[PDB]
Amino acid sequence: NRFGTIALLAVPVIGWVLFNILGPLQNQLN
Amino acid sequence: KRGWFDVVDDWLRRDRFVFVGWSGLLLFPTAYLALGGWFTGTTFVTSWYTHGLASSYLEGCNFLTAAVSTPANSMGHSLLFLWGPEAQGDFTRWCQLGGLWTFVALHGSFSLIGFMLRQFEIARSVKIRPYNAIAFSAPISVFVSVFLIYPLGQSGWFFAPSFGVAAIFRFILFFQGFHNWTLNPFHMMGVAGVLGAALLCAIHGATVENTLFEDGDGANTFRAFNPTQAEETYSMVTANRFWSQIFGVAFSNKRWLHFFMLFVPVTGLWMSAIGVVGLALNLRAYDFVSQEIRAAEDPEFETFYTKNILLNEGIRAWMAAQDQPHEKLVFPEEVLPRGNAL
Amino acid sequence: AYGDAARVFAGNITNKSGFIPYAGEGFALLIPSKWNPSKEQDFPGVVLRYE
Amino acid sequence: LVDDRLAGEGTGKILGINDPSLFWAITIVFTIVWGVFYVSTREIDAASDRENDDDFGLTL
Amino acid sequence: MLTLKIFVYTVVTFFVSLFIFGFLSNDPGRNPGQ
Amino acid sequence: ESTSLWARFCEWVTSTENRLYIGWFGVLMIPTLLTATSVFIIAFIAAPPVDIDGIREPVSGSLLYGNNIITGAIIPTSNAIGLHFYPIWEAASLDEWLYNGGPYQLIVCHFFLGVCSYMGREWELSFRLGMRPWIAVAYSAPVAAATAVFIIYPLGQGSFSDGMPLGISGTFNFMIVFQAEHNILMHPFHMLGVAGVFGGSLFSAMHGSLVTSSLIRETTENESANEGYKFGQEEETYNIVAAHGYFGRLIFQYASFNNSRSLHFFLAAWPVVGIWFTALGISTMAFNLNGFNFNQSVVDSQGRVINTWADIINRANLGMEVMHERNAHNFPLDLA
Amino acid sequence: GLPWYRVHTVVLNDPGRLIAVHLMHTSLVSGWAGSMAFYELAVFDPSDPV
Amino acid sequence: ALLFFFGHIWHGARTIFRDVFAGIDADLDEQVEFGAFLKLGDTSTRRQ
Amino acid sequence: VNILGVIATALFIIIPTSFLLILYVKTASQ
Amino acid sequence: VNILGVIATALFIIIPTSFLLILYVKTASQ
Amino acid sequence: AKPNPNKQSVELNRTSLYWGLLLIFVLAVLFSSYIFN
Amino acid sequence: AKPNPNKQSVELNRTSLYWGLLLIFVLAVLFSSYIFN
Amino acid sequence: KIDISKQGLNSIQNETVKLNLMGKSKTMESKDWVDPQGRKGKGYGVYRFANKYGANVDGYSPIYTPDTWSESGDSYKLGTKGLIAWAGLIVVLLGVGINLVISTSAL
Amino acid sequence: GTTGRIPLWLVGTVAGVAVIALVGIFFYGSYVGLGSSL
Amino acid sequence: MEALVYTFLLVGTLGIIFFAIFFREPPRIV
Amino acid sequence: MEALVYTFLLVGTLGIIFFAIFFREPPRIV
Amino acid sequence: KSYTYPIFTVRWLAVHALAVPTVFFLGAITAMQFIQR
Amino acid sequence: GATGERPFSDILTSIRYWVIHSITIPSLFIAGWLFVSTGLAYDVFGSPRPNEYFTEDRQETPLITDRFNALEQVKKLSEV
Ligand code: CLA
Ligand code: CLA
Ligand code: CLA
Ligand SMILES: CCCCCCCCCCCCCCCCCC(=O)OC[C@H](CO[C@@H]1O[C@H](CO)[C@H](O)[C@H](O)[C@H]1O)OC(=O)CCCCCCCCCCCCCCCCC
Ligand SMILES: CCCCCCCCCCCCCCCC(=O)OC[C@H](COP(=O)(O)OC[C@@H](O)CO)OC(=O)CCCCCCCCCCCCCCC
Ligand SMILES: CCCCCCCCCCCCCCCCCC(=O)OC[C@H](COP(=O)(O)O)OC(=O)CCCCCCCCCCCCCCCCC
Ligand SMILES: CCCCCCCCCCCCCCCCCC(=O)OC[C@H](COP(=O)(O)O)OC(=O)CCCCCCCCCCCCCCCCC
Ligand SMILES: CC1=C(/C=C/C(C)=C/C=C/C(C)=C/C=C/C=C(C)/C=C/C=C(C)/C=C/C2=C(C)CCCC2(C)C)C(C)(C)CCC1
Ligand SMILES: CC1=C(/C=C/C(C)=C/C=C/C(C)=C/C=C/C=C(C)/C=C/C=C(C)/C=C/C2=C(C)CCCC2(C)C)C(C)(C)CCC1
Ligand SMILES: CC1=C(/C=C/C(C)=C/C=C/C(C)=C/C=C/C=C(C)/C=C/C=C(C)/C=C/C2=C(C)CCCC2(C)C)C(C)(C)CCC1
Ligand code: OEX
Ligand SMILES: [Fe+2]
Repeated sequence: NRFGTIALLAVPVIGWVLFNILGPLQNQLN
Repeated sequence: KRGWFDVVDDWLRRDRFVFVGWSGLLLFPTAYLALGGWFTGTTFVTSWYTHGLASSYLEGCNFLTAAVSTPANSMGHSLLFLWGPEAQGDFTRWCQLGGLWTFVALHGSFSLIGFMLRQFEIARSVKIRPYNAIAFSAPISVFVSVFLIYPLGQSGWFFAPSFGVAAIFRFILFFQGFHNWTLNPFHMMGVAGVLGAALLCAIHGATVENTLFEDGDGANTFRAFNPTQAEETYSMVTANRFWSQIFGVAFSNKRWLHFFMLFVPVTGLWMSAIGVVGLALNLRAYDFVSQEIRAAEDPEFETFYTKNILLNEGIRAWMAAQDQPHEKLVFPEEVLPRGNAL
Repeated sequence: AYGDAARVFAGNITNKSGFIPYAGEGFALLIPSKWNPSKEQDFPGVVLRYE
Repeated sequence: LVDDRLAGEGTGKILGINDPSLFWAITIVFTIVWGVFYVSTREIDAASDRENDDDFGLTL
Repeated sequence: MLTLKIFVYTVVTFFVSLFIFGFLSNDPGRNPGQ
Repeated sequence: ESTSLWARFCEWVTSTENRLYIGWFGVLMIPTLLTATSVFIIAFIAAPPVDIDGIREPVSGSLLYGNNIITGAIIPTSNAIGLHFYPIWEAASLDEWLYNGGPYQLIVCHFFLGVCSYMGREWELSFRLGMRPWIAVAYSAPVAAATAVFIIYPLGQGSFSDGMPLGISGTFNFMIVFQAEHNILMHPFHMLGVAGVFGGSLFSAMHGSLVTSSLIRETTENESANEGYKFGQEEETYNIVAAHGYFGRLIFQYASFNNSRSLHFFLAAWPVVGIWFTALGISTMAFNLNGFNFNQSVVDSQGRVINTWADIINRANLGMEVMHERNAHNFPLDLA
Repeated sequence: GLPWYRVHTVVLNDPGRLIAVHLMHTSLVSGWAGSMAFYELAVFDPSDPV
Repeated sequence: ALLFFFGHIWHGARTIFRDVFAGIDADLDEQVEFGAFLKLGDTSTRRQ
Repeated sequence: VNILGVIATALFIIIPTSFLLILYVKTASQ
Repeated sequence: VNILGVIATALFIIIPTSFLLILYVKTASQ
Repeated sequence: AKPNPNKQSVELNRTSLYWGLLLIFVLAVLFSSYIFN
Repeated sequence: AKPNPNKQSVELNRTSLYWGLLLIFVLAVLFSSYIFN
Repeated sequence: KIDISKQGLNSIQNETVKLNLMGKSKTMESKDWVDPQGRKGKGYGVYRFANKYGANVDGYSPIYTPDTWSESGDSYKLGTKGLIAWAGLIVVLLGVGINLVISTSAL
Repeated sequence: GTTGRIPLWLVGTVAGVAVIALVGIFFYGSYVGLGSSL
Repeated sequence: MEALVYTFLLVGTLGIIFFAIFFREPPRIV
Repeated sequence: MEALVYTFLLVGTLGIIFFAIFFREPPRIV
Repeated sequence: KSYTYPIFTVRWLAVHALAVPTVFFLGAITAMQFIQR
Repeated sequence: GATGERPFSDILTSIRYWVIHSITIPSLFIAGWLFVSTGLAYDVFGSPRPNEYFTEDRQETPLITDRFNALEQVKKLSEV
């Protein structure tokens, strides 16, 4: 559970980064 | 480029901010793992069960006193794999047994190999000569002889240097007390090489910076240069005359100057490496037999060498009990050598 | 594993008297905390030694 | 006492002079060198092709 | 011993006076600048 | 045309046509250095034993008295004298002068004056030749180091006997006793000096290898490239752009030096600052301001002491402390 | 002329003289072996092998 | 063994870098320009 | 003191010195 | 047997030999 | 048969002679002190 | 001033080298046997 | 050999900083220019061979070229709504972090 | 949406203040707590 | 006996230094 | 110790003889 | 002209592999300062 | 010139960059703080807490004597 707390903390960071960078990343991929 | 090798070589040897190359596959993983192992060992892993000390920030040590410690002397020269017959796959007990030191050392040696290979590859890609790659042989020899050959000729990895500041200081003091390392001619050549290299660096920088040419109107002389220019930026004739009238001898060949600059520290480090290789088998230039015999027969003969011998004796006697817990040396206070009132 | 949290933001020191009590076979005394046990028996009848 | 010595160390004399002969030596040598310099300092100045006015010297 | 002291004093004052009166003899003007 | 005796003497002294420049600083430099050299050679070859600790225990340091080059030295002045001036004319006889350690003081004083005059003469020739006068500033770092080990440390410790002997084994003894008493290895200034020398060697090798790797082809394979360089030539003999490209692909582009002047200034500045700081550290430790003391710093919950590499170093220091002078101490504290 | 550290490069492209210099080296090594054996035999004491 | 490791390094470097044993080419600036070619040292990939 | 050090020192001083002198005299004559 | 004969013999062999070798190598080069 | 086409002449200048002499004598100093014992 | 007009170059051929070596070695044989005593 | 206009230093607002980055200074090429200490100029300028080699070292390898900067990045695409969402998220995360730090410690 | 950039000198000032504060915290923790000798 | 060797070595080194300083090959500007 | 010196002297003399015989400067008719 | 650059490159991975653990370890070390013995 | 990547000066002065990285760096800092404070650091790497240096069984420093039974020996020495 101690590692689960850190993973749950890290989840919204990944969500926010994906929300802010998905567009240009998809543009670069093509 | 159609073959697998050709396309892989096209991607690997690409023009990039960080050059990867074919040697990157060996350099980057091993170097990253060695750096990470050192940082993890200094931050979290302790040294209580293998040395009897505390060597981590978690236990209350600063940058100077934190280190990655060597295994216990019972382990001998075991390579101490994570899957070996000692740790047996347990990560926590592998860290407790001292397996991070061998991890760091074994990955660091291959990282050094990969770095020399990278130097060779980059030199060949740019079509120049591999003298920078040749110059790395001295650091590699020093690392090989100090961290591998010396422990391989001793009881075990326990007598290897530990990756830390105060640990290296203890290693140096141990080498003084037990081996009389200061009295080794090879170490004397190494010291001469290092100090001469520092002298050459300082003197060349000052001489070049103080014989410049007037290529601008500003007091800031760093802006009167262009790397693609043809003419030299300083007066070799003036430098040569100055150093001929001041010192007596001076350089008249830039190529010879810079080759000497390369040559001095490399030779010094190689000589020190040979000395440590010899010391690995306890083949130490420890004493002068004529001086010992004369001092024994005549109770009035004294030199600085005898005083150094007494100092080494004191160092050994007072450090032995804690530096080597495996010997289980219990020394009564009345057998330790001591001076008057001190 | 253990599960014990680190004593972060703890304002109390566990021991600060500088002494560690000792309970022996028919005697008791306060041993200084900075001292360590010893294995020397210099006098007859030694049952405890700290240095 | 068994022998003899100057016995002057750790005393605090002016310029270390315990005998007037040292003062005479210092003064004579200094005066000789000063006189030799004083005779020639006029000729030395003239090598700059300038007069020793209020604007003389190395200035910036 | 006093003779040695006198001789050394004479030598030292000779060399120091040479130094002083040489650096007083228009030294800044002895340069190749124009 | 010079006519006066003084004018001719000044012209000869400040002449740039001499094989070795004399100058006005050389007037002071030459006799002091010659005196120190003569006394050093004569004492190193045939000097009697010197009572260094003032406890009537003479120490031999001469070749004629059973020593080799590694063991021979010049024993510092007696501890009884202290910081007192001990010239040759303050002794009852030369036999007494040689027994107390006069030559050490003589050589030390003359050497200090000589090195100061040497730095001054470096400036002087730089001025006479039309150069920029900072090679003398570079020399100030070794000058300060020599002053610290020969003058300032005896000044702060109250005796010339705590000075560095003029020998090899004497130097090692000085280092060991210095470590036992001041913990020099833990001093940040000594760490900076070690970084200075190690970086100086690193950068000297790096620069030499990079320059040797970019030589332009002007010879054949049966002769050296040094024959490819001609003295007094105007064109540069190596490719700065090629060397910069190699280094910038070795680490990354903005880590190498594209400016030769800036690179050479960095080469000059690194070891000089390192040696300045290490000399300052020695001088500071002269007045008993030792290095970091992390002894019994890590303590567990019940108050017991957990040892560390610093504590192992402390054990070694205790070992080499109780033996640095066996019979020179009557009281428990070495306050000097 | 050639530097003192490049003298032996004359036999790089000469197979016959390469064989010659290798033969000279082998002769020197064999001579050392024989002479060392003789010298050790002249000073060995086989009286007590215990 | 240590001295012969150095010898191996030296002789391998000399045999691979044999054409530049006397020195580098007189004009070697276009190939050592940062970001001039896609591939390092390849003149057939001039872009970026 | 090893009395065999005198011959070793003499040989080490002389043989390389003679080699260097041969080379230099030949070069200076040429 | 005089142990000082070894150094004398070595010097007498080597020094004239080196002198002759210097002269001959110079002449052959010339 | 025909003269060897791989003929080269060695050389050594005064600077190299001085460097070699200095190296020989310094090594002699150090290791003679250590070998006399 | 001007170069010395008394400049000469020494020489020694292989026959002289062989004769000198033979003389040196024969003298060494005889007088070494006599000096070792 | 070097074209100063193609070195990507044309998008700098400050004229003095722009001249500094190219290694150029119009003041110093004047024959009557005098620096702070009082030394006359010889007309060389910042670099003597500026015409022969095109430019200086500063104009050869600049480390600040606004021309090569991406056209995007000077404006946030997500606009004000993105900034409001970021403010809400950072406030929430700061509160959660301080709560976790306080709870896991010994008060 | 939001035109404009952040000053590089402002970025450098904030980063320097942050690292200085970190080093100060490290020194304070060296003077109290674990490894403080008391 | 060894003191003579030490003094000879030091004197030879000093003589080599003197000769290197005062009998050097003079640089010539091309 | 001296036997080695005697044998070395004799062997050196024989080697000099061999070299003089088989590596002589060949006479040339003018 | 318009300049378009990729977001994820080799330099991105090289920077982040050293930046992320550095910040994690710095946070851990900062937490370590407030532990009481 | 440039090897084909966005300049560091351009990236570091971007609202997008400082909006993304106003979360990641503090998140990592808090993650490290929680890793230390929750006792995970002691358990993962086996470091002794201040109260676990000496047990009631042995009051001296640990010593490992067997190479092949080292795992069991260090398990016994670490017993609380
Ligand atoms: C990039 C190269 C690289 C290299 C050279 C090394 C080198 C080393 N590692 Mg490191 N390591 C790396 C990357 C690398 N590592 C990576 C990416 C990780 C993941 C984090 C690790 C994690 C790691 C751990 C956990 C340990 C090491 C340790 C060691 C040693 C391993 C000893 C061993 O027996 O190897 C294996 C032996 C070989 C000879 C392998 C080569 C066999 C060839 C390829 C034949 C293939 C044939 C086979 C039958 C068929 C397979 C093909 C099929 C399955 C597809 C060695 C010094 C050990 C250590 O340092 O102990 C102190 C150890 O504990 N490494
Ligand atoms: C220390 C670094 C080092 C360096 C920089 C070089 C450099 C070079 N080598 Mg040398 N070499 C070395 C050590 C080194 N060598 C060692 C230790 C050996 C074994 C005797 C050799 C044997 C060797 C041969 C036989 C040849 C060269 C040649 C060469 C040249 C280029 C070819 C090369 O890259 O080989 C590759 C060199 C490597 C060291 C990289 C391989 C990395 C190994 C395989 C790591 C794998 C990890 C390991 C399996 C993990 C588990 C082990 C664990 C259980 C302990 C170049 C001069 C070649 C040449 O061109 O000569 C003219 C050639 O013919 N080398
Ligand atoms: C396996 C044998 C071996 C062989 C055949 C070669 C062959 C060669 N070497 Mg290499 N070399 C080797 C090992 C070897 N090397 C080792 C181990 C090293 C590291 C020390 C080097 C380092 C090296 C360098 C640095 C150079 C060469 C060069 C050369 C070439 C010319 C050498 C020269 O003329 O010397 C002539 C030598 C002398 C006039 C006197 C040297 C005397 C030495 C200092 C000590 C006396 C030696 C003693 C009597 C015998 C040694 C005992 C034995 C156990 C080694 C030649 C192709 C040269 C080159 O590349 O040319 C282009 C060159 O510059 N080599
Ligand atoms: C002050 C004028 C300066 C003019 C310019 C001088 C330029 C430099 C010239 C060379 C100087 C160095 C060499 C000097 C050698 C002769 C001196 C000598 O050996 O004396 C050595 C002698 C020792 O005298 C001893 O005395 C004993 C009794 O006390 C016994 O009699 C001994 O026999 C006797 O030898 O000391 C003196 O002569 C005293 C000198 C006092 C000088 C005071 C100067 C005051 C004004 C300056 C103040 C600042 C000075 C610097 C301080 C900071 C330094 C870091
Ligand atoms: C009043 C003066 C005050 C200071 C006096 C200084 C005296 C010392 C001068 C030493 C010169 C010796 C140079 C030899 C070799 C020589 O001839 O040098 C001359 C050499 C010539 O260089 P070139 O450019 O002409 O060489 C061209 C190439 O083709 C060479 O192959 O220049 C140097 O290498 C300078 C480095 C000297 C480094 C010497 C450091 C000191 C040596 C160690 C001393 C030991 C003492 C032991 C005592 C027991
Ligand atoms: C402990 C002392 C015991 C007594 C002495 C033992 C023997 C010591 C060495 C004796 C020979 C010394 C050199 C002889 C040749 C000198 C030639 C010369 O200078 O001008 C002629 C020579 C005449 O040519 P010219 O001027 O063109 O007519 O002048 C030159 O400039 C020739 C070029 C070579 C210069 C010297 C080369 C190196 C010589 C050896 C250096 C090391 C010496 C070590 C010993 C020093 C003394 C202790
Ligand atoms: C007992 C101990 C044995 C081991 C120690 C041996 C010590 C001596 C080592 C040197 C041995 C001989 C080296 C010869 C060097 C020149 C090479 C050569 O001859 O090339 C042929 C050479 C071939 O070269 P080419 O002319 O270019 O074809 O033929 C010549 O004619 C070259 C001119 C020189 C001829 C020889 C001159 C005199 C040499 C010294 C004679 C005495 C040597 C020592 C004898 C006793 C040995 C124990
Ligand atoms: C062990 C191991 C591993 C690995 C890991 C890793 C890879 C890690 C990493 C890690 C890391 C990668 C870490 C890092 C860290 C860092 C740090 C901790 C830093 C710090 C810093 C500082 C403290 C700084 C300071 C300063 C300042 C502030 C000022 C100026 C100077 C200087 C810069 C010094 C694995 C799992 C694979 C496997 C098993 C084993
Ligand atoms: C002709 C002939 C013959 C004869 C032969 C002979 C008799 C031979 C001999 C040979 C010999 C008898 C040889 C020898 C050799 C030797 C050698 C080759 C040696 C070497 C050495 C070395 C090289 C050393 C070194 C070193 C040193 C010095 C010191 C320490 C270090 C070292 C080890 C490095 C007969 C009749 C049989 C047959 C027919 C032909
Ligand atoms: C940008 C930059 C940087 C920097 C950094 C830093 C970290 C800085 C800081 C800065 C600062 C941080 C500053 C400050 C200042 C302050 C001041 C100047 C203050 C003043 C005050 C006063 C004057 C006061 C007064 C008073 C009194 C006395 C009484 C009461 C009232 C009052 C409070 C008012 C670096 C190096 C990274 C790099 C380059 C760039
Ligand atoms: O004299 Mn030389 O070292 Ca100056 O501390 Mn006290 O005194 Mn003695 O002991 Mn430690
Ligand atoms: Fe340079």
